[PDB]
Amino acid sequence: GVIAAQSIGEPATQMNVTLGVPRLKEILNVAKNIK
DNA sequence: CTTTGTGTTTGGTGTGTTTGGGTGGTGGCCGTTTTCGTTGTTTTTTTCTGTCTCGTGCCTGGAATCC
Repeated sequence: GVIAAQSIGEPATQMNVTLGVPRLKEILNVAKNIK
C-alpha cells in the first residue's frame, strides 16, 4: 500500500479534457461534478 | 250560467239623561324614618432601615470546495 501510494504520487510531482493534477484531484477527492 | 243595486232587516255605534257608586281631599292617631353618639378600621402620612452615590487602600484591566 505504501509502495503503491509512492509509485502513484511521485509521478504527480513531474506533471478540452481536464488532465494532470486537477483531474487526479477530482478523481481522488471523489467529486459529484467535474470540470 | 252568475254580479251587482238594492229590499228588507238586524247589529254596532254616536247623543242625551238620570242615577249611583267607587273613590278624593281633610283630619288626627301612631310607629315608623331620621339624627346623634358609639365602635371597628385602613390607608395614607410619617418613620426606620439598606441599594445608590461619590472620596480612599490595593490589584487586576487593555482563496475555491465539502461538511
